[PDB]
Amino acid sequence: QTIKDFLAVAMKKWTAPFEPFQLIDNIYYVGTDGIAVYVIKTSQGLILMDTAMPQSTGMIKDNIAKLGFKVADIKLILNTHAHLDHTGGFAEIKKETGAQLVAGERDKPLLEGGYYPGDEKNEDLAFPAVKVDRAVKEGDRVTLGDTTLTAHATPGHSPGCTSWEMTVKDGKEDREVLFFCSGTVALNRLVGQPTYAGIVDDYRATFAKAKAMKIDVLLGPHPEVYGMQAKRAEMKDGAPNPFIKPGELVTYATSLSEDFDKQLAKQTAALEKK
Ligand SMILES: [O-]
Ligand SMILES: [Zn+2]
Ligand SMILES: [Zn+2]
Ligand SMILES: [Zn+2]
Repeated sequence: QTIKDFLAVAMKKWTAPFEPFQLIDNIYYVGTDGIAVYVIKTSQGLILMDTAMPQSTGMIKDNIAKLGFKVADIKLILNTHAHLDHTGGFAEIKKETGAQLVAGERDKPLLEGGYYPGDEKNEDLAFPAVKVDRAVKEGDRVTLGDTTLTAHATPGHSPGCTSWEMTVKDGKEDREVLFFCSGTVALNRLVGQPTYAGIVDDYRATFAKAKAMKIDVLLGPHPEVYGMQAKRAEMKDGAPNPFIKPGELVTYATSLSEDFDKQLAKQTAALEKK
């Protein structure tokens, strides 16, 4: 991977439009064609799950409005993980709304510094710094009105990467949703000068944890995590919700683990003196 390529994709594909929609029950998609952002409607206001690139905050706000939700009604902002493609609008929306920001405790320094871990001088991976109001750990519960999410610590992609679980209805029945935080290697260094200490063990633990979770609906911070666009095209009133696929996290985590092994081998070979 190259950082140039990460930036090129972030500026073409990840800033492109996608029409917002009700995904399941009180969870709404308001992201772009390449970065997933969600509104969760509660009885006491809105929870915003992530933002997008720093230059895309206006478009996220416009997507929220296309559903009839008010940006002013956002009470809580939750983060999956603290990289600029998910945190770019946090400072802006927090200031405009007075919302509180909730994030995994080990990502707090990243959020509060606005920098990429292990590459802290790289201005093109920086974002507007934002204060964390509540730092969460495994099992912590976050409630707004009628709605509660549970934090799961799923580190690797970032040290504080937090996957968020909540219950929704599909007709009369409960379904369990996971906003999975990301388990890609992406720009991280695994060996040599690792991006952070213990990164390899964190990824390992996260893949295993993901395969053991009982989850009906897999979501994530990029639509490619769960094949959003193909599912969206299959939505029809009266037909089963295509976002319900309870085996998907096991399949996806298996794919992530296999790619992880490839990247670890590649980076290990690249360390050899030549
Ligand atoms: O990311
Ligand atoms: Zn990331
Ligand atoms: Zn990302
Ligand atoms: Zn857990």
